[PDB]
Amino acid sequence: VDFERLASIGGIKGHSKLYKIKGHPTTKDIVIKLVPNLNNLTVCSEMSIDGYLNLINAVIIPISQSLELMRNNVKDGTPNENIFGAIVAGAALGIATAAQVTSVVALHKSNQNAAKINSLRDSITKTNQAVEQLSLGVQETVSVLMGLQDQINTNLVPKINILSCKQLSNTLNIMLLQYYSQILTVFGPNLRDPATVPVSIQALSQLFEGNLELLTSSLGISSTDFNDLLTGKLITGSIIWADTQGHYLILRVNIPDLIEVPGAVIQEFIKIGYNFGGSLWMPTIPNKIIIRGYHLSLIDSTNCIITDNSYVCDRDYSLPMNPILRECFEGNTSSCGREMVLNSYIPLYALSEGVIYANCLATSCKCATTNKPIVQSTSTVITMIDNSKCPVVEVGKQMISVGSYLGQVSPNNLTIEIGPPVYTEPVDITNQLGNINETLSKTLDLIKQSNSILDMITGGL
Amino acid sequence: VDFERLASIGGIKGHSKLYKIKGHPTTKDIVIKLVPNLNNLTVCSEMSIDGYLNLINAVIIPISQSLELMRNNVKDGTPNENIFGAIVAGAALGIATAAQVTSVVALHKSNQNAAKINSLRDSITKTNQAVEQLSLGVQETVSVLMGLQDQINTNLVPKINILSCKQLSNTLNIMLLQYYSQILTVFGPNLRDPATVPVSIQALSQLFEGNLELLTSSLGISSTDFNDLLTGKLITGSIIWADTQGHYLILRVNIPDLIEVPGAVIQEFIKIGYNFGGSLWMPTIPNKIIIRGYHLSLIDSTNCIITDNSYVCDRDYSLPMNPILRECFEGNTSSCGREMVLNSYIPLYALSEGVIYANCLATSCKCATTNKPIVQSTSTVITMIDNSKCPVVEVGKQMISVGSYLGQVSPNNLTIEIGPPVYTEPVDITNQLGNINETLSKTLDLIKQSNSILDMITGGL
Amino acid sequence: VDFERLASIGGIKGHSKLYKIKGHPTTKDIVIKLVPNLNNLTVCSEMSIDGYLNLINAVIIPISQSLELMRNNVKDGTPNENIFGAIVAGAALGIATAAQVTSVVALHKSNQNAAKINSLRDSITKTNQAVEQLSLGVQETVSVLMGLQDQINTNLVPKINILSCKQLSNTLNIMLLQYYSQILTVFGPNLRDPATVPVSIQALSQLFEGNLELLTSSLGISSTDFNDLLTGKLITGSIIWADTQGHYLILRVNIPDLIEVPGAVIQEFIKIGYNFGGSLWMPTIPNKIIIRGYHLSLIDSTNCIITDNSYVCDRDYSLPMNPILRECFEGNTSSCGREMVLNSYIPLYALSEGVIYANCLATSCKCATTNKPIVQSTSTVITMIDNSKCPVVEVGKQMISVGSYLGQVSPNNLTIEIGPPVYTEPVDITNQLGNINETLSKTLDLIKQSNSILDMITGGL
Ligand SMILES: *[C@@H]1O[C@H](CO[C@@H]2O[C@@H](C)[C@@H](O)[C@@H](O)[C@@H]2O)[C@@H](O[C@@H]2O[C@H](CO)[C@@H](O[C@@H]3O[C@H](CO)[C@@H](O)[C@H](O)[C@@H]3O)[C@H](O)[C@H]2NC(C)=O)[C@H](O)[C@H]1NC(C)=O
Ligand SMILES: *[C@@H]1O[C@H](CO[C@@H]2O[C@@H](C)[C@@H](O)[C@@H](O)[C@@H]2O)[C@@H](O[C@@H]2O[C@H](CO)[C@@H](O[C@@H]3O[C@H](CO)[C@@H](O)[C@H](O)[C@@H]3O)[C@H](O)[C@H]2NC(C)=O)[C@H](O)[C@H]1NC(C)=O
Ligand SMILES: *[C@@H]1O[C@H](CO[C@@H]2O[C@@H](C)[C@@H](O)[C@@H](O)[C@@H]2O)[C@@H](O[C@@H]2O[C@H](CO)[C@@H](O[C@@H]3O[C@H](CO)[C@@H](O)[C@H](O)[C@@H]3O)[C@H](O)[C@H]2NC(C)=O)[C@H](O)[C@H]1NC(C)=O
Ligand SMILES: *[C@@H]1O[C@H](CO)[C@@H](O[C@@H]2O[C@H](CO)[C@@H](O[C@@H]3O[C@H](CO)[C@@H](O)[C@H](O)[C@@H]3O)[C@H](O)[C@H]2NC(C)=O)[C@H](O)[C@H]1NC(C)=O
Ligand SMILES: *[C@@H]1O[C@H](CO)[C@@H](O[C@@H]2O[C@H](CO)[C@@H](O[C@@H]3O[C@H](CO)[C@@H](O)[C@H](O)[C@@H]3O)[C@H](O)[C@H]2NC(C)=O)[C@H](O)[C@H]1NC(C)=O
Ligand SMILES: *[C@@H]1O[C@H](CO)[C@@H](O[C@@H]2O[C@H](CO)[C@@H](O[C@@H]3O[C@H](CO)[C@@H](O)[C@H](O)[C@@H]3O)[C@H](O)[C@H]2NC(C)=O)[C@H](O)[C@H]1NC(C)=O
Ligand SMILES: *[C@@H]1O[C@H](CO)[C@@H](O)[C@H](O)[C@H]1NC(C)=O
Ligand SMILES: *[C@@H]1O[C@H](CO)[C@@H](O)[C@H](O)[C@H]1NC(C)=O
Ligand SMILES: *[C@@H]1O[C@H](CO)[C@@H](O)[C@H](O)[C@H]1NC(C)=O
Ligand SMILES: *[C@@H]1O[C@H](CO)[C@@H](O)[C@H](O)[C@H]1NC(C)=O
Ligand SMILES: *[C@@H]1O[C@H](CO)[C@@H](O)[C@H](O)[C@H]1NC(C)=O
Ligand SMILES: *[C@@H]1O[C@H](CO)[C@@H](O)[C@H](O)[C@H]1NC(C)=O
Ligand SMILES: *[C@@H]1O[C@H](CO)[C@@H](O)[C@H](O)[C@H]1NC(C)=O
Ligand SMILES: *[C@@H]1O[C@H](CO)[C@@H](O)[C@H](O)[C@H]1NC(C)=O
Ligand SMILES: *[C@@H]1O[C@H](CO)[C@@H](O)[C@H](O)[C@H]1NC(C)=O
Repeated sequence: VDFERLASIGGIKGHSKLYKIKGHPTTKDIVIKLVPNLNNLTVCSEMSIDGYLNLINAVIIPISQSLELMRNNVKDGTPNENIFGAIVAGAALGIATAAQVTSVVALHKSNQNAAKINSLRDSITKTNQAVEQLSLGVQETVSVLMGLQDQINTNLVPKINILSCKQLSNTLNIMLLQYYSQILTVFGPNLRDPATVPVSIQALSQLFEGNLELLTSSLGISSTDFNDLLTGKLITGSIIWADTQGHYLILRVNIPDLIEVPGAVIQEFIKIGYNFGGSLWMPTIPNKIIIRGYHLSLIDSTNCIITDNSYVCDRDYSLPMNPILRECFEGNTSSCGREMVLNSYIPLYALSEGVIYANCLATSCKCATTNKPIVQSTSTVITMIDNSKCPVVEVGKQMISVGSYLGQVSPNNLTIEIGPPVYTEPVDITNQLGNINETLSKTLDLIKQSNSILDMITGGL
Repeated sequence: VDFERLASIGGIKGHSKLYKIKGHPTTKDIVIKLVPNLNNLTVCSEMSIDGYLNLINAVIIPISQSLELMRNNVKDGTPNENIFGAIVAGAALGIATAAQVTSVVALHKSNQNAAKINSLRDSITKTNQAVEQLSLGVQETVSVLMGLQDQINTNLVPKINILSCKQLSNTLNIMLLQYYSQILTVFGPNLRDPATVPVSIQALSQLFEGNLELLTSSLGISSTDFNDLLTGKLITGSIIWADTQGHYLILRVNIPDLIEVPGAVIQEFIKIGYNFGGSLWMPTIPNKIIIRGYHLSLIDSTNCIITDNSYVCDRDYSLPMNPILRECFEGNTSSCGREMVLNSYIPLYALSEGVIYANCLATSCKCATTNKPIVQSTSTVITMIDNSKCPVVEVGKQMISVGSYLGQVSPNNLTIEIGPPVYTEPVDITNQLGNINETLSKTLDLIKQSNSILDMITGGL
Repeated sequence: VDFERLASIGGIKGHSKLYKIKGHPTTKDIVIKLVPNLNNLTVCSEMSIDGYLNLINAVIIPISQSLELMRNNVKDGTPNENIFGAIVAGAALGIATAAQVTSVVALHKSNQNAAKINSLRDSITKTNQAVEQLSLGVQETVSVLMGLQDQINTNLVPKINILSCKQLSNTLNIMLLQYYSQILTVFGPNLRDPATVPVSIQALSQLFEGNLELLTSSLGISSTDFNDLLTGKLITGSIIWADTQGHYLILRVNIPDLIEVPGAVIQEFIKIGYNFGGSLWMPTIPNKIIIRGYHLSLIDSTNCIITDNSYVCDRDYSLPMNPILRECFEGNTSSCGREMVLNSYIPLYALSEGVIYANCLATSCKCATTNKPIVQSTSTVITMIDNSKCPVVEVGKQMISVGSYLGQVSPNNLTIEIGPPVYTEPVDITNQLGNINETLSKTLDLIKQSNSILDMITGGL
């Protein structure tokens, strides 16, 4: 890539950032109960829980039936001389993708630990705090957690005899209907097929009044650096069990780990407007360029958070990049497109390494040390300003100071090649088909005329 | 549609789902009061409700003025000695669309029932619970409801003498300002024209701390099947009265009914990547195809929820399609495009009716029963695997079982007709059309060369 | 612009609205403390504030480091006869844009007032209410504000001895972790570079359970009309100080003011479907047209709120338009494109100035006073109906009265030039591009043949 030609065409090299991808995940199991455990309210609660049970039995049971029907269709057992491999039976899957088969194998792998967690059903249903721990084994533990258990241990419990019992029943019914509406939002796409559709940690934290840090601290991941603070909206978990007796869900989440792809640099660009032809134009180049061993591609930051030093993505998002745009980035300024603007929010100057790239035709350029104006050179459009011209520079309304030097060759003195204008809207490209087509039928008419005139020239002699 | 040629090019038939549209609605009236009724706080509340009244009088009154002005135009009694009905006076409406005139007719139809509800203004303003009923007639009733009437009957009421009166006044002012900010979000677009703009039930349920099931249960709709549980984010409603004395809004909502369009099947397609020309490509086909009497069209699922067995749309979204795409779907795989990728998240195998469609050039394919590798045939690109090859198949890492057979036609032996390499669907191709225009401009130069050929043609003398 | 021809092609003139821009901002200063002040809880709270302090020290300190670096970059000085200020070092700033330099100038301008506010740190840390005032000067005041200061002055405080102290500690820890999760959402992008990134007032009001009116009333903006009532999501603001001892942020916000751009009219358009060629078509025109002294442009209403009478934008959004679209709007109906639909939600009639523009080919048109059908004229496509034809018009199932007069010439007696069908598909444009491929390879072959003829027969004999 040549930055001098691309600076003369109107693109200024910005920051250089690294590239990191989530990869190599380990698994940790949590359990979520859905019916709140009340024991202080054994005096005045009536049978208000029965409506909530009839509301959630239409959600829990169709999850569990599809889960166990997905569980039957994988069977282990040795295929002859080969050792193992947990055969997924394709007779009873109908139509399935690769990720669905991977999820089926994940359930068949997690069956034993699901049974180990399910062996403590009486231990799970007896909790009476928000988040606590239970001893799973000699060194393993579960992290059972319920959002509403605090609210019927510090708000509704002290009004056990001050307030009337029917008011407690009505308030409990209102809060349970609101919470049932909260389950019916996060577990919405899961009801289609609750083995392949995962659960984001932000939507899962929406059950606890938007408390992501409680889930993160109870899970075990503890961020200590600046890059892992904004990261935390991408922990992904899936359902492995949907037990109906205690009305609870056993969930398995993946602890992320940020690996770095070797030798990849993300390059940002600043686009300014230049005055040509009596109009304001901008180059049509993408902002982000991924460079890895003199190989250029495109990425999209539609799901990736941008930190101060590196790009953190969920997964690789490398797209192929144009050979014409490859010539545009490398050497050919004529291959780079342009677009027309007239709006007022177009920047006209920028700073890079103590080097001012300024359009001095529209913005007044001066030097404070000598008090003389700076005029546009006719050979270039974007004006170099460095310390060789003047130290203190008036640009816009601003005193600025400069430094360093040009760098290899100056982009002010060489020739320029302005590319063609590029438009967008489909009526314009239908008219582009038009002025393709009249020119096309001129070329065909010239083919016919020229080929007749060949034989009156070559044939006649 | 022929699935065999489209599987040979790289598109696999997915599930088949039905199509159902909301339609034929009945109407039901609710009322929402805005001033919370306090009678327990007659000792220590001061006149803090007056600021809330002055805040909401700038909202209720300009709604009510336009609401009575839009019903002041339509008049009944068709001049026709025989024909009779409602007439909309177009000279006073100015500029209007069809739905605005339909809403004006709806208000003129609902004026009598709005007056019947307005006849119990003293009954509406005397409520002191969250949701209750009032006797509208001998068999009809209203469902008056207040969001904050629970919170100043179970939280602020018991601290009537423990806490200081100015602290209750400050807390009531903070709660009323927050609630006034909650009215100023949901009734935002309604302030422009409060007769033609409907209200979604999610935005209306945002007033009640996100409790949609409370409004669904108090309205009368009780879903009992799996399809209607996820439905309930599309119940619309419009304002019919904006009474300023009791500061309440009489609202009319439509109970939805899911009707089924006869003989329409929604079909999905799974796209896999095939290795051709030393590169990874996928065919460019839409995922969703509606089929109705051998007629193919296009739908967009941007506002339609997807259930497990059918598509539920708020309204018909049938878009036309190109005849080239019709030939691509029917017989002509040369009319189907292809696009180029190099990313890692491209699936290379899938399962359909026990038949494995796998690209064995990129993924290692083996058989467990015989332990021999499977090689790509040169006459095809996508490899078909059934029980005739081998029962247990090694794909990737997974053991899988297969079943059934080809059905009618086999993609394993058919000829290949991979079409043109179509370029980028977004605007970048126009930039290519830009240099195609530059190609045109060099053919114009060729025309200019034939402006110089026609010169030396005149040197034929 | 001629509305008769544009009504003949299928576009109906809608409402006329004004255009207003937010501009000329003055500055106000607020301070946001982060640690809630507790003094009633000196008996039973333990040291649970220490974990919250260790959580927020990772947020506060890098902001302060980046801010003091940005103050170090600017340097107050005067090279000769200068404006006695500014001066930013190019070497110390690296790579930057214009807005970042403007933000550096803003911090250097607001340093003195930041020190004046910072002189009352002991006054800032001693507050015990939600929002109160402190005397900054003889006529200036600050508006120190805390969101959770109400909730540990009316809810956790009265249960000081009824509830156990460990339950108070657990509830305080849960509330503080939830609030730390609330800081880690609004100041998310601000951690990257905390001097050039603004804070929206809606995201800032999300800390106080979505109470925008509390911030607006405590800030000083008191909107009293209908236009500025919905405005209030565009207040914005930036950070100027990040003090670590009291753990507070000093923020500077802009009080808005709406100015009017002179002589600009925003025009909407209603698009109806017309039946031509046995198909249903709509013209391809933009909805919004800005007209300013015969100068047409395009605007995008993606960030602008639409009131009843005028458009309010955060900033000017004038985009250029194609001259063929200018010919479409002025005189040429053949320059206006069209698109094909078959869906049912296409409006077929409208009303403008008491004049009915209706498509009577698809929808039945009758006159109620005379009881005769209305037939489509072959010369026109869209039927004009006024009081000269019949007063009461059956359209659809509706009575419509008409009036006023026609307006210059009718859109029914003029000729209609239907433009080209704008309908673009990637495979079709790739196929005609392959026609261009074979076309230039024909023209280059014939030009090589004609150049050989230019060589050895122009010098022949
Ligand atoms: C999930 O799997 C269990 C276990 O069945 C095993 O896996 C299946 C995929 C097949 O390969 C089976 O051959 C295999 O054993 C299924 O439970 C079984 O259900 C059937 C009915 O579908 C039961 O048969 C009944 O049993 C008693 C006999 O007294 C009577 O009530 C009836 O006459 C009837 O025969 C069967 O006992 C039961 N268990 C076993 C071990 O086979 C289960 O159906 C399956 N799928 C789902 C969707 O739940
Ligand atoms: C809504 O419609 C009502 C009904 O009147 C109808 O519309 C009018 C514009 C006329 O065309 C009528 O023929 C037609 O029935 C309007 O109510 C009218 O309001 C005006 C004031 O706006 C009243 O005039 C005043 O009323 C009292 C009468 O004691 C005195 O102060 C004055 O002497 C003065 O007349 C008028 O009485 C009243 N009723 C009628 C029958 O005209 C109303 O204006 C209209 N529009 C709106 C925006 O509400
Ligand atoms: C921000 O600015 C402060 C203030 O310093 C002033 O501005 C700088 C840009 C320079 O032009 C300074 O000359 C100018 O006074 C900087 O604080 C200064 O930091 C240095 C270290 O970088 C301190 O030096 C210390 O000196 C003694 C030596 O015995 C020891 O305590 C230490 O080992 C250390 O070397 C210096 O005292 C300090 N203060 C002043 C008034 O100069 C600061 O570094 C700068 N930048 C940042 C990123 O914070
Ligand atoms: C509401 O439910 C709670 C659940 O915690 C009951 O809490 C009770 O709290 C008391 C102290 O306030 C506990 O008594 C003491 O506990 C420890 C452990 O043995 C020890 O210091 C003493 O020996 C003494 O027993 C008590 O254990 C605990 N009870 C239970 C069942 O958890 C509270 O009583 C309930 N309220 C009502 C009205 O029942
Ligand atoms: C808050 O306001 C409400 C409503 O005005 C008041 O509710 C009242 O509650 C009392 C409870 O003692 C009810 O008393 C009734 O007494 C007899 C007992 O023989 C019997 O008829 C009932 O079972 C009932 O207990 C009273 O009817 C009820 N009032 C109404 C209008 O429903 C309440 O007093 C107020 N609270 C305060 C603190 O002022
Ligand atoms: C919890 O903190 C609050 C903070 O406000 C303490 O409030 C105290 O309120 C009482 C009245 O309830 C005040 O006493 C009286 O105030 C007025 C003067 O304004 C006057 O009537 C009397 O001369 C008398 O002073 C009191 O000033 C105020 N502050 C303090 C420090 O007591 C409340 O006491 C705290 N509770 C506990 C248990 O610490
Ligand atoms: C593009 O640049 C190369 C050198 O990098 C040069 O050889 C070639 O002629 C250029 N092509 C143009 C300007 O079309
Ligand atoms: C640019 O070219 C001019 C001559 O045209 C020369 O004086 C100047 O030094 C050049 N700048 C460089 C090589 O940086
Ligand atoms: C296409 O090329 C011609 C000839 O150089 C030029 O006049 C025209 O502006 C070009 N069009 C575009 C859209 O670049
Ligand atoms: C030129 O126009 C004709 C219709 O007159 C059309 O059939 C043909 O495809 C066009 N050729 C192009 C756009 O290259
Ligand atoms: C499309 O396929 C049919 C047979 O399925 C064939 O007759 C026809 O010629 C094909 N059309 C093309 C290749 O354009
Ligand atoms: C496909 O061709 C194979 C030979 O490669 C043959 O065995 C098989 O019967 C063919 N299937 C058809 C024509 O359906
Ligand atoms: C556009 O309209 C003008 C008159 O306003 C006319 O002279 C011109 O020929 C038209 N151009 C077309 C229809 O292409
Ligand atoms: C349209 O022309 C007809 C005659 O063809 C005439 O009757 C009618 O008044 C005209 N409309 C105008 C000039 O608005
Ligand atoms: C069309 O483009 C291809 C590459 O896309 C090129 O090799 C060829 O020369 C062009 N012409 C023809 C006739 O294929």
